Amino acid sequence: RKAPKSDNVYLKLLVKLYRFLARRTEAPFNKVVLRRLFMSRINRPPVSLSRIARNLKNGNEKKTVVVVATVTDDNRLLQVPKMEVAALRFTAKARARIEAAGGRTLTLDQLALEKPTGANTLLLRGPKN
Amino acid sequence: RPTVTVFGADGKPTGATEVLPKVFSAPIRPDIVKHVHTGMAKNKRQPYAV
Amino acid sequence: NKIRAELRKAKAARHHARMEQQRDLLARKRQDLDTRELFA
Amino acid sequence: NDILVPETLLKKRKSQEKARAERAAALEKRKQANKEKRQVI
Amino acid sequence: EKSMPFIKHLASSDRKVRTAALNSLHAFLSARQVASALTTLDVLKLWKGLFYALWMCDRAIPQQNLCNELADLIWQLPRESVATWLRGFWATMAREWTGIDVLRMEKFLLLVRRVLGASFKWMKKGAWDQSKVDEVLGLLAEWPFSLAEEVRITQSSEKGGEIVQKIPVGMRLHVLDIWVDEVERVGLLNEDEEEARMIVQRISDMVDALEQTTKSPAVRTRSKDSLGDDRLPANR
Amino acid sequence: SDEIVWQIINQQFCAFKLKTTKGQNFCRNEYSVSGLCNRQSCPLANSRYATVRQSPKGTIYLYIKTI
Amino acid sequence: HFRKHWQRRVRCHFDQPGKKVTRRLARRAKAAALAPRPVDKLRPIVRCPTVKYNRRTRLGRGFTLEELKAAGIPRLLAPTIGIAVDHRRKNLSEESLAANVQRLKDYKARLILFPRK
Amino acid sequence: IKQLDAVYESKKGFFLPANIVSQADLSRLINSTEIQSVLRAPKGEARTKRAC
RNA sequence: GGUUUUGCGCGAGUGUUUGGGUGUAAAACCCGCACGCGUAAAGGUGAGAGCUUCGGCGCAUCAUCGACC
Ligand SMILES: [Zn+2]
Repeated sequence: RKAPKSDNVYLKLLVKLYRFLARRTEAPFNKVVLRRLFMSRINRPPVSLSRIARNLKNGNEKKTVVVVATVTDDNRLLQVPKMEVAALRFTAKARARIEAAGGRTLTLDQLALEKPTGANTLLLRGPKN
Repeated sequence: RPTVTVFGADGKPTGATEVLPKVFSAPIRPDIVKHVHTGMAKNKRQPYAV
Repeated sequence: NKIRAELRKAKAARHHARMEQQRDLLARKRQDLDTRELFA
Repeated sequence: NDILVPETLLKKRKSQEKARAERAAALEKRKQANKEKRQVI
Repeated sequence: EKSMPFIKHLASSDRKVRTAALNSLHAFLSARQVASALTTLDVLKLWKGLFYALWMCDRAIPQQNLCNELADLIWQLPRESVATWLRGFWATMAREWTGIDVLRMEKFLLLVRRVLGASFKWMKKGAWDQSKVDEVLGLLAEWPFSLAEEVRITQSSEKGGEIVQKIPVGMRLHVLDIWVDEVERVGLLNEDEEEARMIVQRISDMVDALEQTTKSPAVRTRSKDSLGDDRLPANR
Repeated sequence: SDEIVWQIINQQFCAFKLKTTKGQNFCRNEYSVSGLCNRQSCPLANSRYATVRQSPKGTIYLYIKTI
Repeated sequence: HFRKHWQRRVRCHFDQPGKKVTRRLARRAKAAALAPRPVDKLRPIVRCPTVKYNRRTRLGRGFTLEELKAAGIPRLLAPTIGIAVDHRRKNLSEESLAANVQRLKDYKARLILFPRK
Repeated sequence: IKQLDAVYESKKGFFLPANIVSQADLSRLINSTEIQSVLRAPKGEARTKRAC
């Protein structure tokens, strides 16, 4: 669209960055990330550690998980695998459990610098309603 | 920047420095500040009625 | 009166489960090359 | 005591020289295509 | 460990105080008995101090002179710790690559160029020391031209911790841009010596192995451009 | 944080801003090289800046600001 | 639920901080009157009645006469030295007796009793 | 300053918030070798010349 | 007092302000136990955004065949 509804200035910074990327690269990943950055909070539901742990199963354990939402901790998950996740926000228990398992935590600008086009990324959405 | 210099009573630096706290590297969010200031400026209000 | 007793026990069991859940959270939360240690 | 050219400016100048060479080549090919197009029409 | 009171003065707001602290670190490293027992943590702390010393330098000519002198710090160390010193430099640059702003980034690119040039100059003594060349080429094989994305620093022990550091992509791209310039400046590109040709071929083979087995399109394109330089013996 | 201070200055409040009803905003800052409030001319939101000012003696100086 | 004349019975609480100041000044007045003494009396530990709150304990009204006799504190001296007495409560078990007796000897271990004159 | 270091660890239920952006310098993010390398060639200029 | 949507903080938790402490005193700052609300008490196949070492991997969601109470 024309403007994000968010008043977070850093969100608008991410929107400017991914507008530039979507314009100057032929990568559908950047366009999808920009579209999800424009979207509202109810349309960006929280993604739990267990849902990522399920999706990191076949050959995606070496891929970088990208979540345009907040990753939340799941108490049902007893063992957290090693994971490189790039998300808007992390809850304190989720970030602590990811880093305690040898994994890593990323923001979207570090993703845009390390992976400008989204090569070998795993885009994950949270459950609707 | 890790350290901030300490100044004396004459305005010249003493030579000692202090470590800058983490709270100076906090996010600067004018929307949160606007919301909380709008709420907090109303809390010393005396009621009026006819 | 037996029905009433098991409803009261269900309410008490819910309350005890809530306190056990609070206790579980506290336990989970408890489970030199730095700026403020090198430049101090 | 000479101020050196900054490194990102060196990278930018190299990319600009490459883009200028590609632009000149594309202009020459498009001129040739224009001449053959005029004859065929 | 080591009594280093000049580290906190390297990040001060006074250029004279920072110069005195830099001279203190100069005198610290010239002492052979103290600089012989240099572990990884000491050179990491020293390079953090040097990072902030360059970070607070203001004008262009002072920045160039400071980068030159931090590069020339290699010549005042015992042989047994030069590799650890350079590994500490590369670890600091890998830790703090994405945190630098766009105005202070340029002097740090210059610092990387000058340190790489001084490391290539250090290999001179066949006219080249094979042990020194092997150390420099291994350090080039592990931080900038690595086939692995991560580096393990120190050992998992009851006393020392583990530092697991990623290699940022921008450091790889900058080293790919500058390595041909550095080896031309210090003189590996002469056409008569066999040993210099072997060193150049080893570095070019490292770049090629980076090109074939990478997942970054930026690294692939930049290494293709780096191997296509007209100063290389293959493309000549 | 040049962009963040620019957003705070431009979208919320700046003490050096003169808002006119004629299609242009002005910058009251003395070190502004053009007295206009826009992104490139801001002396505060640009860390590296340069201006030209004249002293009461009549001598004209160039002022340079670094990060 | 506004069927009745609720306008004549709206209670606002603009005097909440003023009443807090009044309560703190009342505690200060109690401190001024009882200068070395605490402003509160000692109260026993009791178990909450129902099955829902049986697990937790709270403060009671006053110590049982058996608890005071077992702790070595006479009944008539106890209200004059800061201990609350409740003649209605019974112990009913050897576990509340021991707990409140321990509380009373802990109070006795940390008490500075002054002579009458 | 020393107690400013101290009292932000003493607030219960609050930790210092993590930003959603690591590097807030957008010119460092866009004008960097990391992004400029994968960028396709520009499709125009800032000002477009009028064709007809 | 209900309900829908936009922003924000925290997030399987959340809500300091009944009250206590504190104060430069109706402000601001802090929180001991409760309490309200909520959570607790991974299957196949086919589409499918996106990624790809070009072999494939496949979000959310839907259809269909199954599993448990
Ligand atoms: Zn302005």
